[PDB]
Amino acid sequence: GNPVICMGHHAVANGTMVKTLADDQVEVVTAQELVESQNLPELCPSPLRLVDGQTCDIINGALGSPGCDHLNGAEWDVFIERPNAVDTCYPFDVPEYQSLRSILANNGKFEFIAEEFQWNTVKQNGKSGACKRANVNDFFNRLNWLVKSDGNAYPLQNLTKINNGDYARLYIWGVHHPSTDTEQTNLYKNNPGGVTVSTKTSQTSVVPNIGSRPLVRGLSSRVSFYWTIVEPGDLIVFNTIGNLIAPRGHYKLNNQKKSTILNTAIPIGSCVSKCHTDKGSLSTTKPFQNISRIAVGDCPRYVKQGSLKLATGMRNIPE
Amino acid sequence: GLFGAIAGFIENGWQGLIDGWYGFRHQNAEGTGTAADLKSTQAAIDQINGKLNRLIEKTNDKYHQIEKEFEQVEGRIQDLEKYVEDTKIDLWSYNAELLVALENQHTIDVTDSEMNKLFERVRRQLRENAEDKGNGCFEIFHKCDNNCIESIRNGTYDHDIYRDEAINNRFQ
Ligand SMILES: *[C@@H]1O[C@H](CO)[C@@H](O)[C@H](O)[C@H]1NC(C)=O
Ligand SMILES: *[C@@H]1O[C@H](CO)[C@@H](O)[C@H](O)[C@H]1NC(C)=O
Repeated sequence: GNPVICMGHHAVANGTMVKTLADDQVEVVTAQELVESQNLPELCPSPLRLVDGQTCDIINGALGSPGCDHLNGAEWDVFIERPNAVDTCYPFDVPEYQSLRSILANNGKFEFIAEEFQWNTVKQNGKSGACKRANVNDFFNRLNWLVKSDGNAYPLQNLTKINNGDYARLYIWGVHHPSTDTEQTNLYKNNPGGVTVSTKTSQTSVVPNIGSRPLVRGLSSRVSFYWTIVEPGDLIVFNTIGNLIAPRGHYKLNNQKKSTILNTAIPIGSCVSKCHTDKGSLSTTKPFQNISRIAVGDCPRYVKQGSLKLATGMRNIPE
Repeated sequence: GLFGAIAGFIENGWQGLIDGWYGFRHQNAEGTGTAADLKSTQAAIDQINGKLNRLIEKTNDKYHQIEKEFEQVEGRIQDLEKYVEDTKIDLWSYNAELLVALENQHTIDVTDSEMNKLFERVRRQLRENAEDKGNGCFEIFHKCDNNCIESIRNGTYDHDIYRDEAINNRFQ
């Protein structure tokens, strides 16, 4: 009696090292990498709607700067904002810059609504030498510069618009800041000037500052931009003893805001991927990624490790 | 592993066995052979692929979040934003680290377990007709041709047919 039957298991010449609780270097027959460390050198326009701002950052696109006309009407899941965006107008500062930028990006669309404001004796459509769209002095096409009567007179102005629409409105208005006391009296009238924008709930007012400022743009004056949200059932009042960069309208606000902005210089390509990093899109089924903490869409979770191998086979013990 | 079969009383694996994770290697009067065991192989693959599916696909569908890069420091608010993200990343890094370690520890135990279940299954088939040699091999105490060997592998082996011959060889 000497037949023999042996029970055994497979093995390969060379396996993969994995970690366990008790050993950080165990050789198993097969393993699967759980950390995506390769990205694409482009951004996928599908299935998410990516809108390329190109030369305009999202603030300049909303303002209506020269060269931002393509962004009109545009709807996006992700707004792609270039690091080499360039200011192309009479220039400015937004006091709560990040918060405005956030609201516009999250909102998801640039749907502008025209409405006409009956300004009194005061002019309209004032333009500038630092904001010139195709050859010809201009301004933010969503804003309207009011300047002096011919017989120098700017009455206190109050108009009012009422939101009986079924959506919340976003009005964007500005305040002009002159370099001199003469510049104000030139432009017009008063000294000081001032703007007070009210809603039922609120009332925001500004008095212009007047001083020697550096030379960007080639002027020493600047504009300060503000915004006001008007819910269905609310109103917005514009008061000016001077200097209002008045609005031509309001933007439409989605009830549900589900969009966002991604700032990167990566070109847009042909691929399909629901996951975008600032280094480019990701095309993976892995649960984790070490590529960038800036990640948007349907993405693996960002982790610090460059590799985490999951054993998909038994220990490898060859011979 | 916990059962001490793989890298245990089986001293090594079989590079020749390429159509299964586990199998039989025999020797009898007419020769030798290696054959895969499908049931044990499938039992291990199914368990591992189960882990893979629980893993690949969970829902991390995020859109509008917070700023994570900054030109210049601003103080209090920026510090909170940075701290929030840094805290998130450490916790998720920890989860990924522990997960892989846990899964891997378990996977190795499962495969060691499946090897041992196979050995034990065959041990039970042979009853008193065979003795454990100690290296995952049974000495069979009766002439056992290829049909006999196949009957062991496919589970149709009837120990009563050989018991008289086997008992007599074992004990005298
Ligand atoms: C203008 O202001 C007066 C009070 O000074 C107010 O009663 C009136 O409703 C305002 N009209 C508009 C059109 O804003
Ligand atoms: C991600 O991991 C790879 C190796 O897996 C490494 O080469 C790369 O530098 C890592 N990326 C970062 C941003 O650390």
